[PDB]
Amino acid sequence: MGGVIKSIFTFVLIVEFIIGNLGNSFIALVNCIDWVKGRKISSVDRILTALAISRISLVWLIFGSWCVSVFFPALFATEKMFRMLTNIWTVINHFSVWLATGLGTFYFLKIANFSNSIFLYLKWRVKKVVLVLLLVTSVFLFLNIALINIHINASINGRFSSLIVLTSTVFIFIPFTLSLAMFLLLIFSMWKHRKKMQHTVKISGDASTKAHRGVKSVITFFLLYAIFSLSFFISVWTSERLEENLIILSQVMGMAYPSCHSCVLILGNKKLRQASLSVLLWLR
Amino acid sequence: SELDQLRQEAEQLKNQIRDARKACADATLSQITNNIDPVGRIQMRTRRTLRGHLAKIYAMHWGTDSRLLVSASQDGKLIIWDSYTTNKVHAIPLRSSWVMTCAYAPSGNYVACGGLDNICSIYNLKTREGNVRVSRELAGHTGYLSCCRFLDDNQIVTSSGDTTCALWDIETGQQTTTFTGHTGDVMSLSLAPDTRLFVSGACDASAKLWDVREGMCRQTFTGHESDINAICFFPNGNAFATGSDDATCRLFDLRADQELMTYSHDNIICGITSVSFSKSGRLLLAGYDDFNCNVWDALKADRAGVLAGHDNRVSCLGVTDDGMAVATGSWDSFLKIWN
Amino acid sequence: SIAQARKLVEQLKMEANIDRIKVSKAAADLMAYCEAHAKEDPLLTPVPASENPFR
Amino acid sequence: LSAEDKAAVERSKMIDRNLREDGEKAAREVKLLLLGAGESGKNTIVKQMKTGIVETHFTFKDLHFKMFDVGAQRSERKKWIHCFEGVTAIIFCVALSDYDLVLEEMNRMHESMKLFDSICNNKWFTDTSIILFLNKKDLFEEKIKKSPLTICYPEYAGSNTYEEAAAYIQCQFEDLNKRKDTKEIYTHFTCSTDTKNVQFVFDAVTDVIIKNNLKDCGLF
Ligand SMILES: CC(C)CCC[C@@H](C)[C@H]1CC[C@H]2[C@@H]3CC=C4C[C@@H](O)CC[C@]4(C)[C@H]3CC[C@]12C
Ligand SMILES: Cc1cc(C(F)(F)F)nc(Nc2ccccc2-c2nnn[nH]2)n1
Repeated sequence: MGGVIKSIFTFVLIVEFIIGNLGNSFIALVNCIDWVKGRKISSVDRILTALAISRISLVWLIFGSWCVSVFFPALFATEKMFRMLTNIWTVINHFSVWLATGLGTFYFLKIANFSNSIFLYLKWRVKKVVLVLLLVTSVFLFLNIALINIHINASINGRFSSLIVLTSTVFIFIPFTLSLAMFLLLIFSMWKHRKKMQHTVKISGDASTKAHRGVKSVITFFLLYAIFSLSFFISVWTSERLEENLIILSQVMGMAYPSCHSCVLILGNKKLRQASLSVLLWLR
Repeated sequence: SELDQLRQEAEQLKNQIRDARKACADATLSQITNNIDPVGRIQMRTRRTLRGHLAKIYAMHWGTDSRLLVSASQDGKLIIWDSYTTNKVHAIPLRSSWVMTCAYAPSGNYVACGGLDNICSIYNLKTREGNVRVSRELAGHTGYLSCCRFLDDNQIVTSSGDTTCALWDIETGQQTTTFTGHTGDVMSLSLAPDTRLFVSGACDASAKLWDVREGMCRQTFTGHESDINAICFFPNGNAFATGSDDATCRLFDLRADQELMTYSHDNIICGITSVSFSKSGRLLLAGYDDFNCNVWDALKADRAGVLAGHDNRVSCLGVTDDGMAVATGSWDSFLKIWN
Repeated sequence: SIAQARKLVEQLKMEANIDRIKVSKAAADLMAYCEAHAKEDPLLTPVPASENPFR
Repeated sequence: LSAEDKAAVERSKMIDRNLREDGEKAAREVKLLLLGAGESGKNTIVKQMKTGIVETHFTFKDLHFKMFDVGAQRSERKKWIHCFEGVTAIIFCVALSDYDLVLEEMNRMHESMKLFDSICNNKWFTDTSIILFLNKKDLFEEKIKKSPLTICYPEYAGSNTYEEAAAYIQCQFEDLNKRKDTKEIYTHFTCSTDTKNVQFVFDAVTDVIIKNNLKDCGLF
């Protein structure tokens, strides 16, 4: 039972390593080709290639951790490698997820339309706001590193993964909840605008270019939020309840976001979709 | 009856001038310069890139000191640059943001601009206050100003889209001479080096040699098949080059009164926005809207180089008085100095 | 229409009485100017970096 | 660098700062190009919303509007229509009270349709939305009772009421949008005794601004 489950999870980890490496490499490579072949780069493209680089680093960290654990368990048992892997993972993961929330704040401040004065003050200073969001949220990183190191010291003075995983998962929930709140507020703004443009202005005489192209991105984004909050709840409940196969499952769950969210980001950027179509054209 | 007789007389005079220009056509410029040494390849490189404009550049003009250049853009700005150090001397805010031409006075004391407001505004750079203020607003044109060129501190020649070139007196504010012989919109101007006569390329596929003092057209040059957007004298003053929308550049001789050479390629299917000659007259630099500039051998009609490096349509370019540098402006809000 | 036609006839008559030269003389004069001023042309013959104002 | 060279560098830095501030202020402004025919009627629109070209500035609900009128430019418009390539929208005003009138080689409505087909399908206005005003609906209502719409469009074959004729006219202008994938046409029915047009322009330009922000974010 345990052996076939571990084999299935190993196959899952190999598949998601392949998908994540291919997707994030595709994002970074497309932006790099567009940069070297004399073309303009938007700010969204810079944030996207920052996410791609960070997610390549994170998926390589977890795959290298799995390679070290499988090939050299004696090396894996040491406290030095464990503490080094834990701290490097938490730094890279904090940077990656807060860059994703920064991209979400960029979208929300650029697109959404509200009458509040504070919202407009943030709305006309988007670059300053995302830079401040990256710099201020380092207090979360310092407190996370502190609490994980306290847990490591307590474990080696009493390896306590049942609290390490819980602390890390709590520290991923805050940017996820901020991104979900910004997404819901953007959807509410678009719905209010649609209700306004459906009763004063007779919609359009064309009715072609509108949110009818963005509903595909909204649908493929809300699907990812649903199927990832489900896996949030499943992983937290299973890690809390009784599991003793925690390492491979947690190594699988840590690679889920940087592998699937890049594929979601491909389906939803016009440049990335055009590059994917050109790749599928010249491959044939 | 009388109209038909006058039309027949006009056709007779047109056939007479065509036969007269055929009789003085013994050889061709391509045949005569077929035994001269061709220049190999002009490899110019971007030295300074001038940043600061936020909309598309429509015009630049060099100074007579070959260091100061003024640029015009749709952001309502007229920036005077120091080309050696790449820094801004002045930033003049225009009353109308729809500028289509800019000029630099030979003394350096004034700059001009104009466009869709039909006003040639002249700015005083050397004032006792530290600002650049408006000296005059010359308003007599019906259509948009396309080009302006300074004769001296008191005279300026403006080309407009109301089928009219005008010569102004800045102190009085009135126009002294009106040049009215064209049929379409006049798009380009070029003053001769002796500053006594000028050519104007219009939208009737014609270029006309005007006399400043006399006020009458002397020659008409009809070779193009589309709108002439650019015109520039040879340094000798006895020839000029025209850049049109039929993807061809042509060299016209004043004394022979016809076309000597066509600068065309089959790979170019887009118009010419700006033309400029070298100091020696050997290189003709033409700015195209295929995003780059082409260097032509003016005596052999062969491309010698490409000034690629602009991400949009190269709208304006000019060679300095000493011939050291070529500055190209384009719609991507950048000015690049080549050498 | 009569005045415009008369002006066109007068302009075409004034443009006909022009002392014309051959294409050979014009080509020779342009070639002579380009050969005479060839040394003082930085774009044709590139100057060294010591005397180049844009280095 | 000398002392004067350093001070010139500082002066250039101040000039660059002022240029950046002016550009950030100007990017939040709404630019509108107002187009129409001679007898279509645009002076009543400018009066309700407030040689060479005329710039009209007005502020409505924390938006600065810049309206440009190029109707006085009696030159070849192919040589300056690229100056308005970056513009938020084009306001095309069409009187629908002159289907029965004539300029005789074309009708007034046919001339307006030809101008609309030239502007909408221009190479510089592929992604520039058009706000269409149908002016003089009172004269159109008082004129459709006597003179039928068969005079202008001979292939009408419909009820000669106000609403069906107005809908047919709106459809005939909106069927000239050959792009129909990257631009939108907003249609309003106006009259002289009505002050609501600035609200329609505000709603349409908010929609255009949302679409432009989505395009800049890369979601289109
Ligand atoms: C949000 C939830 C569902 C997923 C978050 C992923 C976290 C909990 C996972 C992803 C990678 C994991 C690490 C991978 C490798 C090791 C080495 C081993 O000694 C166990 C602990 C440690 C250090 C893991 C701790 C938990 C970990 C950090
Ligand atoms: C692919 C796509 C499309 C769309 C759109 F349909 F609205 F255009 N929106 C998003 N995202 C967000 C929107 C608001 C706030 C946060 C995010 C966010 N969360 N994570 N990353 N961005 N994404």
